[PDB]
Amino acid sequence: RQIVVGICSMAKKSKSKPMKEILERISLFKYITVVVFEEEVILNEPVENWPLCDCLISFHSKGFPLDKAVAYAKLRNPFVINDLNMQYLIQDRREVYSILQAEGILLPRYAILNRDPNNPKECNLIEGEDHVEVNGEVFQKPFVEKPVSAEDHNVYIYYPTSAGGGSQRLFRKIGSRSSVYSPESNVRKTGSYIYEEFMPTDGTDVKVYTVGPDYAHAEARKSPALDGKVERDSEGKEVRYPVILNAREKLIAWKVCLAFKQTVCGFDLLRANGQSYVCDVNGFSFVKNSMKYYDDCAKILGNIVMRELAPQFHIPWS
Ligand SMILES: O=P(O)(O)O[C@H]1[C@@H](OP(=O)(O)O)[C@H](OP(=O)(O)O)[C@@H](OP(=O)(O)C(F)(F)P(=O)(O)O)[C@H](OP(=O)(O)O)[C@H]1OP(=O)(O)O
Ligand SMILES: Nc1ncnc2c1ncn2[C@@H]1O[C@H](COP(=O)(O)OP(=O)(O)NP(=O)(O)O)[C@@H](O)[C@H]1O
Ligand SMILES: [Mg+2]
Ligand SMILES: [Mg+2]
Ligand SMILES: [Mg+2]
Ligand SMILES: [Mg+2]
Ligand SMILES: [Mg+2]
Repeated sequence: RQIVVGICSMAKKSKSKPMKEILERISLFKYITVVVFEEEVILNEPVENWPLCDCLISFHSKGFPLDKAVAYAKLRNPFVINDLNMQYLIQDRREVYSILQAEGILLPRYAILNRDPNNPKECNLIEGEDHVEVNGEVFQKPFVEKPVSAEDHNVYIYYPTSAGGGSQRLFRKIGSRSSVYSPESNVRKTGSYIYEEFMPTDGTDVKVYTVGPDYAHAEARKSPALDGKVERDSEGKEVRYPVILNAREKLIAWKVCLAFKQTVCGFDLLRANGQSYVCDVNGFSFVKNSMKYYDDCAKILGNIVMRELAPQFHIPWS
């Protein structure tokens, strides 16, 4: 028989152009059959009725029932490319940062402000006009305020008085805009946040995309922290700039991939002060609109599957 690679995600991801491009290429492997789980099945059918697979590629995004995916993996015991239990942790920036620190990965100096919602004024925050103190730790402006939920993209940057004060409010992009200036200079007073030092870059973010620990594609985009105007090409796509990772950065990618147990893993680097700092780990993400990436990513994933499962199946492989 064929080795079955099962794809288990929300339809917005399963049916995305990058996913379809990569699955068509994985299907070219002679002994691999791809099965994409229907969203109606994922949401509405018990996991005992989900299709069988030998290798499971499954990842959380908004609205995905991760509990069911975990239960499926437990029931069927496939080879899992992206660890499902770790995807609970990736949803919490506190957990992400904890893992990065444990791996000796450079990240912005940060502090966690946990607020009890039934008692929002009893947390360890002191605010001045040009700084905050969080659990005693001082962050001079500029500083960054991130919701503890990694799925909440309402990240705020607070500007110093010397720069005219106010804040930059980021959000999941809406057409031409990724952020907007606000005259508000005071921090949010409900919710839990990470406060972190603002890392001075050249105005670009480096977005890194792993396919296993020994392959990483990187590209740069304009930082939303800049003015918030999205640069789009003639085709409506956000403008990307070329990046080659240095030796330190390839090691970061190796570490992130393995630490989060996410074969396919997106994360963000800030090139600042002669170093590279990780500020976000997103988990499963494909590069968009690169044919070379689609070719490479499919080859690596197919090869991983064959290396793992060819012997069980009595299939020749090197
Ligand atoms: O799951 P991913 O494929 O990683 O997609 C994540 C990002 O990708 P990346 O984080 O930049 O690599 C998408 O932005 P790009 O397509 O990269 O611009 C997002 O694409 P969008 O910003 O919609 C778009 F396609 F770029 P536009 O329609 O503005 O051209 C995608 O956001 P949506 O939710 O709105 O689809 C996001 O997913 P999520 O919001 O679930 O985090
Ligand atoms: N400490 C920091 N110093 C400077 N810029 C920062 C810092 N943290 C975040 N940023 C900027 O703010 C952007 C958004 O922060 P990030 O932590 O990636 O948020 P997110 O909501 O997880 N976005 P996404 O990549 O879509 O999941 C980054 O891409 C940087 O441009
Ligand atoms: Mg095939
Ligand atoms: Mg995601
Ligand atoms: Mg969108
Ligand atoms: Mg990010
Ligand atoms: Mg993120």
